[PDB]
Amino acid sequence: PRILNSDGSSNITRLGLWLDDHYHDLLTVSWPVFITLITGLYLVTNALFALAYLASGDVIENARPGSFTDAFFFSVQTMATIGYGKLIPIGPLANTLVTLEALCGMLGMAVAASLIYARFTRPTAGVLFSSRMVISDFEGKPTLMMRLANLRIEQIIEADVHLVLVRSEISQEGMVFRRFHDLTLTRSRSPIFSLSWTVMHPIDHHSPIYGETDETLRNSHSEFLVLFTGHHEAFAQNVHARHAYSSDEIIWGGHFVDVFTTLPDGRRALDLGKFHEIAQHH
Amino acid sequence: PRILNSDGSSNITRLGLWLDDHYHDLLTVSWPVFITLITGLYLVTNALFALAYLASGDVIENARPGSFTDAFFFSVQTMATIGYGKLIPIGPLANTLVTLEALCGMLGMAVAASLIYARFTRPTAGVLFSSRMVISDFEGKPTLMMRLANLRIEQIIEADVHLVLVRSEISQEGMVFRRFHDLTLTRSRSPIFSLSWTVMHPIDHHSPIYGETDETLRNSHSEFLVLFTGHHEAFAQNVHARHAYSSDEIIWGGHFVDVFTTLPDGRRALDLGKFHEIAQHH
Amino acid sequence: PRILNSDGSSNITRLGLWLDDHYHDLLTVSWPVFITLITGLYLVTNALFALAYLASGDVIENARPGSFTDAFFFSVQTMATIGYGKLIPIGPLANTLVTLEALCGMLGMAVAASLIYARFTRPTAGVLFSSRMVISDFEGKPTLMMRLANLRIEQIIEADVHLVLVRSEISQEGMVFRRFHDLTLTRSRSPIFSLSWTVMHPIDHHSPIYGETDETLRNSHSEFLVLFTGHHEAFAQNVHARHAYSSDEIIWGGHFVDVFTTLPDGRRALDLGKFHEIAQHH
Amino acid sequence: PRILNSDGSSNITRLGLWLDDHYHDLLTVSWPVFITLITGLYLVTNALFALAYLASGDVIENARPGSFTDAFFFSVQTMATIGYGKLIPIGPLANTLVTLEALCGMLGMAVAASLIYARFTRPTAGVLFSSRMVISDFEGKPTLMMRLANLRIEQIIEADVHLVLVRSEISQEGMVFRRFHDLTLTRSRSPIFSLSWTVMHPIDHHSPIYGETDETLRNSHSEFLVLFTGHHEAFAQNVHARHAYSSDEIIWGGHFVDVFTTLPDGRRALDLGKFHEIAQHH
Ligand SMILES: CCCCCCCC
Ligand SMILES: CCCCCCCC
Ligand SMILES: CCCCCCCC
Ligand SMILES: CCCCCCCC
Ligand SMILES: [K+]
Ligand SMILES: [K+]
Ligand SMILES: [K+]
Ligand SMILES: [K+]
Ligand SMILES: [K+]
Ligand SMILES: [K+]
Ligand SMILES: [K+]
Ligand SMILES: [K+]
Ligand SMILES: [K+]
Ligand SMILES: [K+]
Ligand SMILES: [K+]
Ligand SMILES: [K+]
Ligand SMILES: [K+]
Repeated sequence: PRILNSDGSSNITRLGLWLDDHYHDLLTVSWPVFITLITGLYLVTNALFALAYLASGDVIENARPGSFTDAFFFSVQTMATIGYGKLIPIGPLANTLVTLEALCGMLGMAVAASLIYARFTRPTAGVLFSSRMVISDFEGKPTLMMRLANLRIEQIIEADVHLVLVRSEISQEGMVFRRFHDLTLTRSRSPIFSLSWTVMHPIDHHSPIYGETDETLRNSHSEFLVLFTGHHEAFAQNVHARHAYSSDEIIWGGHFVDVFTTLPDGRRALDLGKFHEIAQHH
Repeated sequence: PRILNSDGSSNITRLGLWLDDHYHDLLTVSWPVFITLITGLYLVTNALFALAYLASGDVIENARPGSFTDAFFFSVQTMATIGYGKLIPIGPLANTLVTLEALCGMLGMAVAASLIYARFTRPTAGVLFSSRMVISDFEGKPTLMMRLANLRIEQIIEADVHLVLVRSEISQEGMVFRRFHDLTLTRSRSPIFSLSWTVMHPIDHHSPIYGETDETLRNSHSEFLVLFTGHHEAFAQNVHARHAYSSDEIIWGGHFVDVFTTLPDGRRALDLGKFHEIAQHH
Repeated sequence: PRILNSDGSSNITRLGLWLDDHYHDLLTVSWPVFITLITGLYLVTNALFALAYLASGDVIENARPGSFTDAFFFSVQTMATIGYGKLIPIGPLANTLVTLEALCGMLGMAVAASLIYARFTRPTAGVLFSSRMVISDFEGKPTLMMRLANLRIEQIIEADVHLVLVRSEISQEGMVFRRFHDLTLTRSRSPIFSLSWTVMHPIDHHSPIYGETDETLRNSHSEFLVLFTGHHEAFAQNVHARHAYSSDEIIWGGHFVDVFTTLPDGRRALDLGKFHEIAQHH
Repeated sequence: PRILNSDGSSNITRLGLWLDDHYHDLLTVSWPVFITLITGLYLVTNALFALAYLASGDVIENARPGSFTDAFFFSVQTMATIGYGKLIPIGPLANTLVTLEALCGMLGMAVAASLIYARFTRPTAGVLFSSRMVISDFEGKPTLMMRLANLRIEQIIEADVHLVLVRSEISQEGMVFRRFHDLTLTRSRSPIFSLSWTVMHPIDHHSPIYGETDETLRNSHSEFLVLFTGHHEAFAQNVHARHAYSSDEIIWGGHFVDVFTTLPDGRRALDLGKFHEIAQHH
């Protein structure tokens, strides 16, 4: 059983300990649930105002007296500011409620618009993670590697990547805890990430996986968490992406196949079909 | 008397030295005060325009001449853009004021909407601080600890924590000042904060609390300030949270009870009911 | 003649080398100029549409034929979406222009609103700089100092300060250039800036002002640039503030008077009236 | 053939591997294509509603029965909330569709406004890169240099620059890959970038171009990538700019001509006409 999902999530059941977190909930519900809630408020509030018009007499011209249907659509046409002409307020009481309803609709529209904007303008990084990792020799040291690819043409600037080892360990006192280890990389910052980025961790005497083998990583239930962050030119916003690997997904001795190929014309090309391809010696 | 409140605020009375800070004030007033101010401008400006229509003659059809009530609701129906039909401008003077009023309402609506958005889209971190701290041995050193918990399912990426010692000290010259000490942590950056995070400060010869005891921390009036910062996936915005501890809230020899429990099914679980539980030896 | 103004600006005349920078210009013009430009577009575009209605015949009911005045206010009432009733489109040509005008007004309103929001939501740090600096002994070293004060109750988190020396220097080749020197501080990051922050630069053998005197700083035309940055809780946005000092504004041997005073009640207080006070020995 | 364009882009053909990326596409299409798509939805949705009114009978007063033209403009006047008066809904079915259409238009307007804002508020850094680089002696070491200029009066705070060497290299195993080298600079952070900034890389034993010549940089196909980032006061947003140089654009022995000149009045001036001027010895 893996403690981190492939997408970077945690696979832990939350035991624990309708308006205490209203701003969060309105942003995280699905769009159908969101559109439903907005429609609800839109109707409930109109009904309320419709009842406020009947509670002061027949103050709506060309409206069947005491008819809720005719009063509702007058509220609709008032809150929306359509103002057809047939239905119109008469009497100082109705005109004051109209004044209030218009204010209430503007304030509610601004809140709904704020939430729509906040939900809609959530960019995705468009970054692809290698399905596996590898441990092969690079510059004379065994090196843990994975790689990233930009699925869009627009570039990502000040791109950062963080490679975390997650394994169970035993302290000097004998306490069995789960520790996170920041793994030093040859390059943790790519100022302009455009195409493909091979991320490397030299396994030297300082590495927390020095001397480890395929077996020891399983016994410690080792996992590898990857976080990517950058500023996407397409959106002019920051983006991020997360991924996680299990020890079973490290191909020892593997080499990532070059995704850069030379066309017959001499043009340098990027073939992402080889992105997950790994060469093994037998 | 504590100099920092539990929530991270300062407990200092500001001796010191209605429009000099209008943007700040409009964002910091309570919602009832905010809604009240907006309603005020909404009525005052309409009244002003209503008086601008009477100051040019009876230029409102179906409106009692010189009646402010009928002129006000015409301004309302004009600023809001309802445009029922009974009340309508007549004469080039009224139609020019209508043109101005519509412009004034759009500009005011945009400012009101900007403020609403700015006030509404203020996410909260949803982070829980341990009620106490502890000082127990970890990896062979006495270690100061507290811990954090994410009260939501959505993860927080690039989470940072900063642990500051605040105590009165005496310089070589004899000046008694209050100094802030950044306390080095085993982990100050958690790339993906999902569940629980135990923060640790090894008390070695470099620590500003090396050799200190429960008594010395009180005599120096020592306090501990904690700041948390991260990027919350739920909101796609940054969040932060602050907390402060007094020396009286350090449980020497204490150990935080594990909040990770193993269910009978083998599923890993998170029980936040034990989050504030601390084990003491007697 | 000083090369940096007290507010951090540069005092250099730009020799150099109406729509090439439209987004910048619309954000930087004064509000009167901005409101004027928006009003302009609002009238010009309405006039244009008014001429588009006459160029297709008398397609406006209750409108004097060929009258521009009556056609303009119909465009106003259409672009604003008031729709009184007297003036109404007749014929497929007018109704198509109405359809276009409504689209054009919505698109223009969205751009105007975007600019209003972008201009309006520009918070100010509310930070006060000490009028002078000082060089006195602290912890056994001559230390350059200034201090900052938060003029608001809301706190600023992850506050950074940067102290830059700016002076003319001569390279080994003999080139006379103006170099910026980052001055190391005892604390460059205050995780929670609430009240007052004394910023200190120990003048040791590593400092670029080691061995300098009041005279040498003038001969080199030394200046000191200060930048402050933080995340203001009042606005939930980042803020910054800049200041610059001349050598003539360093009080050698000076000590900033404590702004923290003890009231008779035992409450700790902050008296910003002493913020610019400096003690000198004679 | 150069692998990086002068503007920092990559010159690689993407081989690869209409709604899968809708938010990205709507932000990256040209304004004519964007305005066209918005106009499309604006008409298609109105047509749909127009057909929803005919599919329930002649429920539009003063509208030719079964006429799509008259029903379309009623939808327009309803979605836009103009509400002239001639065309008006009759029957509970039409008034319910009107209620729905108004809701649909508000929701669509909010999405369109969000996209407009997101597209419009994309500031440009206004930064100028030197057309060439140089390698001359500075402080006793051969130093690689280029420089930047602020084309606007407003200052940029916390300005960062990153200089990356890009060249083909051979690992100990014999693998021919393209490596990025972060080049250490005398100053990588300018807290307040106002005028001109000469960026310098001392070529010492640590530099990856130590011992290299004009010939060796070509044989390795060396290129130099520059990224600039800062917070622009004009916009209160972050900005960035990228540039790339080829080995053919390094002027060995060159010196950038001083852009700071002394006027006859003693005022310090900035002449950006000399910004690309470089002095060579013969
Ligand atoms: C002030 C509300 C008027 C129309 C909607 C705009 C809200 C963002
Ligand atoms: C330009 C104002 C029209 C309606 C309100 C939108 C302001 C955000
Ligand atoms: C889509 C424009 C309708 C009203 C103004 C809202 C623009 C932010
Ligand atoms: C809620 C929509 C009403 C008018 C347009 C405002 C959308 C930002
Ligand atoms: K409205
Ligand atoms: K209307
Ligand atoms: K009407
Ligand atoms: K909006
Ligand atoms: K907005
Ligand atoms: K409006
Ligand atoms: K808005
Ligand atoms: K409108
Ligand atoms: K807005
Ligand atoms: K509308
Ligand atoms: K309207
Ligand atoms: K409207
Ligand atoms: K908007």
